[PDB]
Parts: sequence; C-alpha cells; structure tokens
Amino acid sequence: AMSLENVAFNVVNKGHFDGQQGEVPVSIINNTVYTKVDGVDVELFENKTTLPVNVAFELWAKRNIKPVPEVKILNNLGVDIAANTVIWDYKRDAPAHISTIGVCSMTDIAKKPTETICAPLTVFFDGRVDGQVDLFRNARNGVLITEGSVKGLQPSVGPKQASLNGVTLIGEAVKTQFNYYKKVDGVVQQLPETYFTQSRNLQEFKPRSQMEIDFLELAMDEFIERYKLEGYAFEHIVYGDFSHSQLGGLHLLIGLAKRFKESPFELEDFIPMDSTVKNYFITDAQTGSSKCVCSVIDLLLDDFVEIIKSQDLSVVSKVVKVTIDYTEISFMLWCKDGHVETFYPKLQ
Amino acid sequence: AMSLENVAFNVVNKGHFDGQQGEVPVSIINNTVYTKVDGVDVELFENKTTLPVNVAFELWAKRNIKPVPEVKILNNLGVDIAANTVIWDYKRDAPAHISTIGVCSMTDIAKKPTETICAPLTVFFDGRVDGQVDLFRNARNGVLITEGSVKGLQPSVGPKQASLNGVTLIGEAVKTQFNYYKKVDGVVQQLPETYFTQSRNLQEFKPRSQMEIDFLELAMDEFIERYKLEGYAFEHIVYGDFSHSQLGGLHLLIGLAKRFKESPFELEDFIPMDSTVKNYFITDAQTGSSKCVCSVIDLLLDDFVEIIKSQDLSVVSKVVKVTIDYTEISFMLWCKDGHVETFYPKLQ
Amino acid sequence: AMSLENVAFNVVNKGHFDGQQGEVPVSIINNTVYTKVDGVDVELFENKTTLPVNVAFELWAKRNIKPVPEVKILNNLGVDIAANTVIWDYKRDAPAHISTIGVCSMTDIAKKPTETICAPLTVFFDGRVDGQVDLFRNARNGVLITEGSVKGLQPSVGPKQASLNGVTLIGEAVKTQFNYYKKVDGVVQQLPETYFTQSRNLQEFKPRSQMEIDFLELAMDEFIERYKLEGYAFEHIVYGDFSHSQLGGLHLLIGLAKRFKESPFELEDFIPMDSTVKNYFITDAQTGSSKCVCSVIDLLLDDFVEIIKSQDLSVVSKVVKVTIDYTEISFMLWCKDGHVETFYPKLQ
Amino acid sequence: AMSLENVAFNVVNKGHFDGQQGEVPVSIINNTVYTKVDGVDVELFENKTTLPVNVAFELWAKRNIKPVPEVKILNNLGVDIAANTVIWDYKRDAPAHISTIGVCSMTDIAKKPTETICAPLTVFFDGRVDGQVDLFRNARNGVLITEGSVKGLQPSVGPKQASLNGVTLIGEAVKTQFNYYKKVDGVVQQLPETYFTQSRNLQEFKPRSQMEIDFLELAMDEFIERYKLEGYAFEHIVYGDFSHSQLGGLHLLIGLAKRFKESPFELEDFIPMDSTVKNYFITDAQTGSSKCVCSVIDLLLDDFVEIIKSQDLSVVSKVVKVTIDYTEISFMLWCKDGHVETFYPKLQ
Amino acid sequence: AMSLENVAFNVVNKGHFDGQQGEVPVSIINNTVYTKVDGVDVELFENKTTLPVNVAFELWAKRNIKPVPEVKILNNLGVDIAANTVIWDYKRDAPAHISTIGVCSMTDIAKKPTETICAPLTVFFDGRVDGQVDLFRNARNGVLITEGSVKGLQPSVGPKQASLNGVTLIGEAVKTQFNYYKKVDGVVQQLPETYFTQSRNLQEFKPRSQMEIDFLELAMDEFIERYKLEGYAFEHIVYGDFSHSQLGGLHLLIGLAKRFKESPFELEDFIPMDSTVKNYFITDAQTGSSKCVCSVIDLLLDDFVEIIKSQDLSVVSKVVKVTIDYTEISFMLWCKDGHVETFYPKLQ
Ligand SMILES: [NH3+]Cc1cc(-c2ccccc2)no1
Ligand SMILES: [NH3+]Cc1cc(-c2ccccc2)no1
Repeated sequence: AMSLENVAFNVVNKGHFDGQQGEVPVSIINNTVYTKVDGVDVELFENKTTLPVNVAFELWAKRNIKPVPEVKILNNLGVDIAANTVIWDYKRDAPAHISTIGVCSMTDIAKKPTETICAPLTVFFDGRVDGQVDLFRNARNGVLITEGSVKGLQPSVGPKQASLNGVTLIGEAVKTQFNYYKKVDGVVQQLPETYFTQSRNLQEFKPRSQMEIDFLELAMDEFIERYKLEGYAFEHIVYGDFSHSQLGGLHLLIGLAKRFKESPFELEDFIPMDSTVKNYFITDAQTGSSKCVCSVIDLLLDDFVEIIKSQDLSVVSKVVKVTIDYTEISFMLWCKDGHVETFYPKLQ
Repeated sequence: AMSLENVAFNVVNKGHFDGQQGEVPVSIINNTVYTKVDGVDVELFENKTTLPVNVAFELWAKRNIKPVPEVKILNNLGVDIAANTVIWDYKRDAPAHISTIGVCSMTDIAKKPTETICAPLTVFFDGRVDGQVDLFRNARNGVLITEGSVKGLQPSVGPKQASLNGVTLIGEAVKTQFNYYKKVDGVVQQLPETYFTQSRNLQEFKPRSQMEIDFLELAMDEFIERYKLEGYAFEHIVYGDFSHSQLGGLHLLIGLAKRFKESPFELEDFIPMDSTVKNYFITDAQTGSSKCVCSVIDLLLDDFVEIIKSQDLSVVSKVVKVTIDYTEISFMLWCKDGHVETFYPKLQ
Repeated sequence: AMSLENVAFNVVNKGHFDGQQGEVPVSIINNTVYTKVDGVDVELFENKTTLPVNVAFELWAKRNIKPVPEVKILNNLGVDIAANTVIWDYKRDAPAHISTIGVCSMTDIAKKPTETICAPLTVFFDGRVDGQVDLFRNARNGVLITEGSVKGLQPSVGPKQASLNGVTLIGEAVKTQFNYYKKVDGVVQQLPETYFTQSRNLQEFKPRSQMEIDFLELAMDEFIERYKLEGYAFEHIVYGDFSHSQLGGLHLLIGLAKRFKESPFELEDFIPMDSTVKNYFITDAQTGSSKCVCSVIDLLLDDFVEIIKSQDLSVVSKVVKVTIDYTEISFMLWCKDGHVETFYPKLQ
Repeated sequence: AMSLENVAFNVVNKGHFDGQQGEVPVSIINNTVYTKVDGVDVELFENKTTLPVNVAFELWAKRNIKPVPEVKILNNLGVDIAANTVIWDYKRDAPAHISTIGVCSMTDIAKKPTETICAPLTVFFDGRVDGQVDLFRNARNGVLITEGSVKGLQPSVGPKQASLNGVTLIGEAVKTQFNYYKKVDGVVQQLPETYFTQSRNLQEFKPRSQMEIDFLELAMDEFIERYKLEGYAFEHIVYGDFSHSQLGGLHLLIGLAKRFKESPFELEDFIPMDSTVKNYFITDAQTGSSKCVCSVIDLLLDDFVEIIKSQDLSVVSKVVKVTIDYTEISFMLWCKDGHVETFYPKLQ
Repeated sequence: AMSLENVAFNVVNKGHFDGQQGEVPVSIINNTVYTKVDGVDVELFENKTTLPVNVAFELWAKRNIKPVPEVKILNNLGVDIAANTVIWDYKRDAPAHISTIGVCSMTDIAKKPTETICAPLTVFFDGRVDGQVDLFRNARNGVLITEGSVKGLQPSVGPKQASLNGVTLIGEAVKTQFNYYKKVDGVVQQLPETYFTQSRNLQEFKPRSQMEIDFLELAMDEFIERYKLEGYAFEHIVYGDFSHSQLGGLHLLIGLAKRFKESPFELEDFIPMDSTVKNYFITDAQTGSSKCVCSVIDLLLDDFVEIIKSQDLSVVSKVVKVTIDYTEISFMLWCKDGHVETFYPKLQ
C-alpha cells in the first residue's frame, strides 16, 4: 500500500524508505516536499530531477543504502535499469536510471526483471540480494555484482571503491570490491582487462602509492629524475603549464591537487555527472591561465606512468586507446623526435 | 502604511525593516524578490517557506534582530506565536511560527496579544520591550523572557546562549541569558529543573570544561581511566564503534567532533530543524560504517557523565527520562551484569 | 543560425558558446536547462536571472571569457550595454546589462553599435577586438578599454585586476590592466584621478604592501605607533570596537580579515552585487556585537592612511569626497579636539 | 537540423511544423512558449502535458494534421507508439503516446519502426504514407489503417468518423473511414465484430437514424410504443429519472442530448480523456437530481436497442459483454420478472 | 507613493487604479495576485505576460479605460510607447508596449514624454488629456489622436471603432472615431489614403451596408448576379470551397460568418495578437475541408469589391498592395484568361 504520506513517514522515522507502516502530513509546493512538525512545515526533499516532485521523492527515499557501484561504472557497462532498487546518482541529485522494476508505480516498467519488457534492457543485478544471481542467469541483458564466486561464471574484479550514500570509499566495515559479470543477448560477455579511476577529490586528495607521495612532496625536476620520466612531457601533461593565456596540459587529478595546495583555481564542471574522464573549464587564479575544455582523469600516477611509458613515440599524432573503468578511453598522443609533446584524454 | 515597496526600501537602506518611510521598485518572479539597482535586478530575498513570497519577505524583514531564545527552547516550551515580533527560524529559513500578532496584515490573527483569539495560544513575550511583562501577566497562555527579576514571579534561569541573527552565541556585548516564565490556562507554571544543550557545531567545536578538553586531547583508554568511566560504555556511546556495517553508538556531539578531526563523515540531516535531539543518517567515509538514524545530543560531557553515572544499572532495558531544554528526553538504557551496554536518546 | 540546441551543443562540447555547428537534445523545466546524456538528463544551467531561462542560458553561454573590467568599474563609468559581447555578472549570476548588441535575438536592441538606438547609451567597447576602437571614436556615448595606446586619446590607467570567468586576478599569463577611455554626447571625457579598490575576499585576504603585512602581524597599539596613526581613530574605524551592542567602526576589509583570523562573524550581504562600497549586516560570533548597515571598502591600507591623513580635522562633521573606482565616494568625517572620532563611507 | 527556434518559425509561418528552414526569437516562461512579434511577446503554446515545455511544443507542432483514428480506438487496439508521426490527444492536450519514432530527439526511441526496440511495441502505421503498408508487413506488432484494400489482408471496417485537428467528423472532402488491420507477434489478427461509438457532443447532437429522429421528436411514451420497447426500462436507462436525489439511469448520450434541449445540467468530466465509455458526475439544474458516477456511452440508438433486445432477461443481475470500438465493454444487466430494471456500462 | 497594496486597494474598491489612498493585504503565488477578503484569498489578477506578476498587475490596473485606438492601428502607425497611460492589449492579455512614461517605476523610461529618451520613440498622445496636443507639437516622433480639429494640422479620419475595456465598438454614448496625426523627426506627416478593417467577430457579425445584408441573405449565385461579380472568383475567395481536402479561399470575415450560421468550424488562432490580417488554421466540421494558413481580413464587402474591381486581370500572378489600417497589405492576385482565380492577403 504505497503512498506519499507513507514514504514521508518512513523518511521522518527511519531516515529512508524502510517498508514501515504509518503516515505523516505532507505538503507539496512547487518542487519541495514538506512535513508538518509541531505546527510548522519542515523540508524533507527538494526535487532537482526532471521527474514529478512526489515521484522523485519516492525514488530518493527508496535509494539503495548499501555500497553500490559508482554510476560511471554502471554507465560504462551499459546499465539501463536496476532490478528492484534505485541507484541514486548523487552527482546529478537524481535517479541513475529513468525507469524502475518493482520500486514505484509511476516509474515501473515491470514488477520483476523476468517480464519481457526487461529482456532488451541491461538490468543491474545485485548478488547480495536473494535470487538476483538466478535472475541474471535468466536475463537476456544484464550486469551482475557479487561479493564472491558464482559457480561457472568467470568474474571480473571491479574497483576497490564503491559509493555508500554518496560517499565513495574503500570499505573497511563493509565490502566495496565486487566481482562484475555482464550478459548481452543471452550471452555472458568477457569483461576486458582494465585500469580503474581512483575517484578522489581535489581538496581532500590522498596519495595511494610511494610514487604519488613523491609527486606531491618532491619538486618537479627531481621527481622526473627519480622516476626516469625525461622525454615524457610530465611538465606539461601532469604538472601543467600556466605561462601562456591557454593553460597547458594538466590532465591528471594528482597534478591539479598539487597545484591546489600552492595556488587556488576555478574548475567549472559544465557537464555535472559521474564520468571516467571529466571536462572542466579551468581558470588559474594566480596567473590568469585558462582552458575552456580541460579533460581530467584520476588515475593512480603509477598506472598513468605505465600507460605513457608503454607507448610507441615514433609518430607525430595518434589515438591511443586505454580500457579504464571497463570503457575504451581515447587519448591523443603527440610526439616529436622520439619524445612526448602531449598526451591527453581526447576531446570528442 | 505597509507595502512591499516600503519593506524593500527598508531592507535596501537599513538592512532590515526599520519603520522608515520610502519605496524602491520591486519585481517578484516565482519565489524571489528583486529590486532595480542602476538598471539591473538585484536579488533581495529567496522564499524557502510555504508562505507566499511577498508575505515571507515581509516576515523575514521584520525578524527580531536582538538575541532571542533558540527555536528548540521556544518549541520545548510550547510557544505557538510571538507578541509583536517575528522569531526567524534560520535552520528552516522560515518564520518559527505560522501566525503573527501586530506584524503583517497577511499573517496577523490579532494586532495586540490581549485580543481573545490569542487567549488559547502560548504567546511569546519579551520583557525587554515596554509593556510585555504586563501583557504576559494578563495573557491566559504565554512564555516570557526577561533580563532581570519580575516582582513576585519565580524565575527559571535559561541557557547561557541565545540566537542573534542566526548566530548562536554566549553574549559578551549583549545579554543572551534570560529568565524564563510560563503560564498555562491563566496559571503560572513552575518550569522544571533542566540541563541545557550546548548548541555547538561539528566543524567549529570548542570544549567548555576541563573534562571536554581531556576528551579531545587524551586517547580513549586514558580518558576513561582518568574519569573513572569503566563499565559506562563510553567506547560505544561517546567514541563510536566503526568496526561493523552498522555504526555503533556515537550519540554525543563531542564524540562526533573528535572523530571529525581524524576522519571525515557525512551527516544527513533528514529533518532539518532546530531540536534538542538531532537525528542523522551518518556514513563514516574512512570505514563505510553507517546508521540510518543516529540520535545526537550536544550535552556538556560533564552533564552527560553526571546523567549516566546517576543511573541504576541493574535492569536489562529501561527508559530513563531527563529534562533537557525544558523538555522530557527519553533515553534507552541497556545494561548487562551491572555495566552499561548502551545509552541513547530513544528513537520515537 | 542561432538555436537553443546549438547553444547547448557548444556548452557541452566547447565549455561555452564557440560558434560551432551542431545540436544536442535539450529539455527546459521551470528555470533549468538539461541535456540528455546516455539516456539521462544532465543539468547545464540554472536560471538565477529575471530573463526567460532559454534567453539567460544563451547570454551566459555567450559570456566574455577574456579578462574583463569588474562590473563595479563598468557601473561607476555609466556603462549601459556592451558592443557584441556579454559581460557576465558573477556576483548576481546574471548579465551585467539588460540589453545586447549583436549577441542574442531576444535581447538585442541592434546588431551593430553604430545603429541610432545605441547613440544615447554608453556602449562598452573592447580594443582587443578588431574595429572596436573605431566604433568608440564613432559612438556618441561609450567606454573603451585597450591594452595599449590609442593615437591622440588621453588614457586613464585602470586597476591592475580584472575578472576572468568570475575570478578577479592580477594577470601574469594575460593582461588585466587596461587603459580606460569615456565619451559623453560625442565628447571624450577626462576620467578623474582615482584610487582603486583591491577586490579581495575576507577568507583568502593577502596583504599587498609592507604596511598591510605590519597591520596583520603587529598588535593594534604597536602598528598605530609605528605608522604614526595616533588621533586617527584606527582602533574604531579599522580594528573595530566589539565592546557595545552596536559594533563600532570596522569599515576597511583588512580590519575584517584580521578579526576573521581570531574570531568568526556573519556578514549578511543584503544587496548582493558588485560595488565599490559594500554594505553588510554584521554579527560578531564571539561577542554578539552587531551592526545592521556596516559599510566596508577594500582599499590598500596605505591609500586609506593617505586619505585620512590628508583631512582637515578642525570641524565636528563633514562630507569628504574621494574618487574610488572612477566614482565619487562620500565619507563622513567626525572630529573632536583636532582628532578623528570616526571616518566611514557615508550610508546614503 | 532540429531546433526550438526552427519549430517556432514553422508554427508562426506554416501553422504547424512543415520542415521549413528559418528561425524566430523564442522565450520560455514557466510552461509557455512565446515569440517576439514587432517588439512584443506573443504566446505560441501553453504546455498542459507532463513533458518539458519545449519538448511538448515540438510534439504538438509535429502533430498529424490529416484525419486520424480517435485516440479511444488506438487505445482499444493496444497502440503504444506511432510510426513517424505524433497523434495529438486533444481531449488531454497532450501526445497520445509517451514515445516517438523519427519525430523528436528528446522522445524518440528509434528513427525507423524497423529498429529492434519497436518490434515488441504495437506500432501505428498509416497506409496513406508511402511505405507504411510495407512496414506493417514486416512489423512484429502493429495496427494499420488504409483508405482501400491491401492485397492478402482481409479488412476490418472502422468507424465512419475520424479526428481532424481535434474535430471529430465524418469526412465529405476527406476520407475518415479506414480499414483496420492488426498483427500480434507477426500474425495478422482477425479483428472482432464490433459496434462503434458515434462520438457526438451534447450541445450539437445530430440524429443518425429514423429511430434517433423519432427519439428526439416524440414524447417518451409514444416512442416506446412505436418501437415496442415496453419492459426494456428505456424510461430509466435512456430518458433518465430525475424524481429522486440520486439521478436514475441516463446512460445513452442521445438521452442526455434530449434532456439538454429542455433543462440544462452539469457534467463533471472527472477523468478527462478519450474513452468508449465516459464517466460523469452529473447534477441536473432543474431538479437537483445528481449522480457521482454516471457512465455514458454514445451508441446509435438502434445499436443500443439491438444489444438490449439480444439479452436473456431471466436473471436478477449479470455481466453482459459487448464489443464496442474493438474493446470488450462490460454492462450490468438487472432484471425482475422477465423485464429490464437497468442496463448500464459497468463501473469497475 | 506607489505600492502593490495600494494598487490592489484601488482594484478592489474602484475597479482599476484610480489614484485613491489605501491598502489591502495581498499575497503573490506564482503568477497570481490574491487579496484577503474576510479571512479567505480572492484572486485579483492572473499574469499572462512575460513581465513580473506584480509589475503586470500594476500596468493592468493602470490601463486606459477610455475608448482607445485598437492595438493593430497603433502598431501599423509605428507606436513604441504611450504618454502617461497604458494601452492594454486584450488580445494578448498584456501591455501593448514594453515600456511606459510616467506610469510604473519598474517599466518607466521617463516620467514625461519631453525627456530626451522619448525623442527617438514614436510616442502616442491623446488630445482628450490636457496638454497632450501641445506635447505632440514639441515631440520629435509621435502619433496624436483627437476628437476634433487641431489648428494648423490637417487630420486623417481614423476608423469609426475603438476599443473600450477590450470591447471594440462604434461609440454612441462616447466618441470612438478619432483624427489621427503623425510626425516623424519633427515633421508632420501626410498620412496615406486607407481602407479600415471592420473589427467584427464571427459569432456576432452584423452587416454594415446593403451589399453585406444582401451577401448574408441571398444565395451565392443571385448575389454574384445582382452585384455583377461574375469572373471575380467570389465563389472561391469569399464563399469558400469546401469540396477538396484543402479548403479553398475563404479570406473575408463576412464569408466565414455566413458559413458559421449553417455549419460550425474550428479557427485555430496560432499567433494570438491584434493584426489587420489574421492567420487561422481552419477545419470545417461538416466536410473535413481544412487549411493550415488561412489569411482572413475583415473588410466591408463594398471595400473588398472596390479593391478587386480596381485591379488589372491580365497577368498570371502578381502582388497587389493595398493601404489598410495605415499599413501596406500585400495581396496575391492570381488570374487566368482575364478572370480572377484567387486573391488573398499574401502569406509572407
Ligand atoms: N507472413 C505473415 C504476415 C503477412 C503480413 C502481410 C501484411 C500486409 C500484406 C500482406 C501480408 N503480415 O504478416
Ligand atoms: N514646426 C513643425 C511642427 C509643427 C507641429 C504642430 C503640431 C500641432 C499643431 C500645430 C503644429 N508639429 O511639428
């Protein structure tokens, strides 16, 4: 017996939808849901989605509160919809998927993922929920996550990190590293060998290797000397060049984090969403050096060093394809006289 | 001669409604009030209330700009309406009360609190305003604050802190500690003996006793040893247990402040309002330990230690009622073999 | 061939309007522009202006992304409209000017500033764009900026700082110091000798002279002694008096920055816009000292010291006019027995 | 090259989307699309749909302007989507279908109905458009309309009337009677024998048989005598009983039309949509007789007489199923002593 | 002392703005203005304009309530703004002009039309208001209306009809026929010889000549015989051809009125505004004959006959220009063998 007043009762009393019985008085005005608390209206939810306010409130209340794959991973794996859960996209303040299965009467296309409407969609399945591994085996299209082995299914080890209530973390009290599986047209697909992005923030960036500790602590020329990166244009690509009106390089998150400690800068996130490669309109506050489209990726410095050192440096320009977060990321590699000039995630 | 243009003139020229004559051009679009300044529209107010935009703008302009009791105190005392002022609720960005008395023609139920419509309502009176002590004596229901003694009225010493323009502070240049008085059905009511919450923030938490300085500086086991808290489950209740998927304890603000210095965490304020006990959906970023409903109270550590040490520890589970901010707060006390297992502000 | 879908394509692919061909799917709901990215809506723009959402989105996409004069300078110079560009006002999240010339079909009053509709308006011209110096020579009213000399035109050296994508900075990789020129009724006007405001923030305030370094580092009495400021009421005007309910003085940004390091305080920006003098409703969190209208100016301490020391101190009260950012700023100077009592930017 | 400005140009110049090149200035405010005409804003469209305003404007501009099947017929035949057109639902002021095929980038699930996403959907095909009879030949699910014979397919003669720009009419200058074909999972279905509703209005009702002319002209008792309708409760079912507080019968549109000529009444259309049976909250203005749910069907009186005269009248109450507009309509038949008491389209 | 509350007081008590003192409580919600009447909100105004709700409410309250020229006339004469009045455009539910002079602080560009901002605008002047004939004497650009003679100026006799509170009428108790004067750049213009549109409605159409009485009463062939109209294609142009899918001719309002008496039809007013020629998407309900863009003009039948009989009929196709309502209306004239095939107001 689903209702707006029951969803609101669950939010007020349980912090989210918890299947509890009860009703609280609710008022909807414009895009906000309020509840009366001791004579006055208290805001429960502000709709930032393109769905109706009461519908978005219900999907947000029904969000998955266990560590789940980051939306960029689900997107890279072609996930269209989730089986009997809502993956909330905290970067967009919206449901990661348009439709639902067995969640909300307004957005449901089916009650169970076995319904024929779900067959052409890549349904996300969670092995931590009873019966979901079986539903994946029976699904025409799907993505499955598990905490352990599934008999006969060849796994793909996913990233160490997962999103728990919008906080990306490597779990200590909970498991965040999942086995990943995918099916296309009834056939289990071999997930490719891949690097993973580290999902760090600029302001609270922490190094995850001795090379990253050395990058943040050492001066530019001694880090390049220590790690034998001469001729690999780290001065441009990673450290960034702030000497001309157009900001040069600065494509690795660690390089932005290093710069941020010394001088602040504005990063305009003009397409705010979770993605393997992010595009920012950057303006350096100290110099005035800027770039409309600065592609930034958060790779572990060792992984980036491994990618660039593996490259043939004998051609002027070429596309270098690298699997990152299960997706093919195109990089533009520019060389001259056997040395790198630039290497960046190619702006489509 | 009240008007939208006159209220806006006062905001622009006086920083708030100050009874000054004058008009400025105003435009209202959706929920925002703008004023024309040198040919362009400048935002004066964004309506976050459930009242009409022009009405909410007037109540906000007419807000009390002197140190006033925090909304949680007024609510705990049963205050329905204020006499000839607006107590602005900065936690909700809205008037603390639905109706007004002698403030705004759209929200007024009366011009004076002596009107019979006010008799069944608990009217808030401010002894710092001429004639308000007399109006309280004549009111059927009411709450009065004063800076000094009222002849024959037995006072209740309120908290040291008050809210001045949304800033909770213990006044040095202004008085923030008031005497409190209450009347129910024409009869002056004895306010109970009470503890007070400290109204501190997580990010700018400052200790207000030697015990609080010792809690923040000493390690867990030496603080428990120094203050003889063995068998009182401070490891769980105050420090917090981040070892399991469900976050254990963590019900005192000081414990959250200590944790915040070392590791960050998300506190989802799912019912955003001022209250003695706050409920948060907490997610620890370091471990992934989380709790949908984590009740948090900001008591002075000495007061919490005094409350828990006063308890009989011979029963498995019982409700412990403690007067805090004039309200009865129920705590759930769980014991085993004469020692505390947990003690928390009981989730209703 | 201008279109909503083409503007959105440019934002998504180029970080702003860049004259590129292409279209992306767009949805408009209420005041927000979204684009479909892999099946889900992603927010591109939230309209905070009084213009229609699609119109404001286009003007924001078409904003000038080169270092431009800060809006306070343009306003002080009487600028009504810009020639073939949009000066985006980042303090208001809106176009600095109501109308456009050769920018957007909904806001354009003309395609070229030579059209007779532009003659009575003070058009902003940018010498860095080909043909704009010539358009200024032919304009009846206008303001021109250049990076160098214009034959026969007597220049005015503007501030060192300019706004680049909303970041106020003194350019190192780009030029931010412009020559300024103005015409009124076909006649080139002599711009007056002026001081410039420093455009600093409270939280990231940096001293720009040895006197400012000494103000932030030295104690009040030794700074006043070192710079011979006895009898100039710096204790009141610059340092601020937090001993009474009404906050005394505190009119220089550097004094607020010094106070902010020790004790936090709330600054209510009740008219949020760029201006030479700013008015704040200030509440000191430590003491509870407050002021509804506290005028604050960010002058270099040396310039303020030079202004106040140049004053005749023999009259009780008088208006002192000082040219700052090309505008006449009135200050109220109060003296007693040949010493300053107060000196503040006069509240109109 | 689809765009908001181009759609608006087509509406302004061609009365609808006509594939013409050009752009007009547009402004979007709340749910309304305006265009500038000689300096002032002129309303082009008001969004009454649940889609974004600019998306709904485009679908409405791209509506089919030829006589098309009434939405109730398409719904009764299970139509999910239309092939390369928009069937505009004038009763709801909205698109008849959620998604489109080759119409609008925001709503399109495919560009051609041959795409595999369309195979499980019942696609509407219009034989008047080149290649659509052939697209229905290879479609898995679909409904086809034609003006003539299709080789190899036996036709189902549809209603005489069609909707042309929201006007339901029997065409004289255009053909409105179509042949209907339907296929489910690649198999051409045998459409059932069906009656059709007449789709008339209460205020402009015209009789379409000699029996209907006699019903409107003759008195109740002489019409029942002429057509030998004694014992079939036409006094209750068709004429209506306005003698008690609850309005009795009145389930045939012709009976409402007859009553409307003499006395006015209110019909509250509480579910405003096109449907074979309509439900109204009726209040008779003359008597005050009313009914919350009065089911009304517009059958040709001869067809209703044939249905009621082809029923067994020996049971107290039973469900009578009748194919009307290709759907199964349940009627509740109530009898006593071999005579009808009531017969109405069953409220379920 | 202008105010929202004072404007509302005038609307409630005087039916419009009447300069009366007083205030009523007002609430603004979305685009609607309400007033409290005995405890409940009563709607005063719904904003259908692109201006802010409170601004549009004031301009509507301040509308001219005397018979004024129809907006189509003012537009055709190039009127930009009115002197100290608001011409309310009832066809658009909006002010006829963007800006005002001495009316509303939000829309005013000047207080008096003698201000230099008004010199390049064609200001509307009303000789019925004291001093306006004299203000037109010294205005650079303007249109003047008078009820009588102006010394030194030759008049242009305007239409018999004017708009009084949105009702177009030929005044009997008030004068609606004005003398028109116009000046461009200080020079009094010679207004051209012009026909006038009759501004009639389809449903309440009344003939204004013996020819119009004969058109409405006689059959098609005897009217054409009586007025010797053989070969002028009145059967197509005026009567309309409803025999093919595309509706033929039907460009004179009188022909639509004649058709409307016999058979109803839908006229979709896709550009709702006052104009000399109107464009409708017409659907004939009886036949299904339709036309996306059917240009309709309401000329007196005698005037249309004079125009068509004063043309050379020897060319296949040509543009015929006719001054109607002071503007040049282009007609497309199509001939064959010395006879008219069609003649219609040119869709451009
Ligand atoms: N072979 C199954 C089938 C045949 C058709 C079909 C459709 C149109 C004409 C003739 C045949 N549609 O499905
Ligand atoms: N001298 C040029 C001129 C004359 C007028 C004018 C206007 C009204 C009456 C008589 C003259 N308007 O412009």
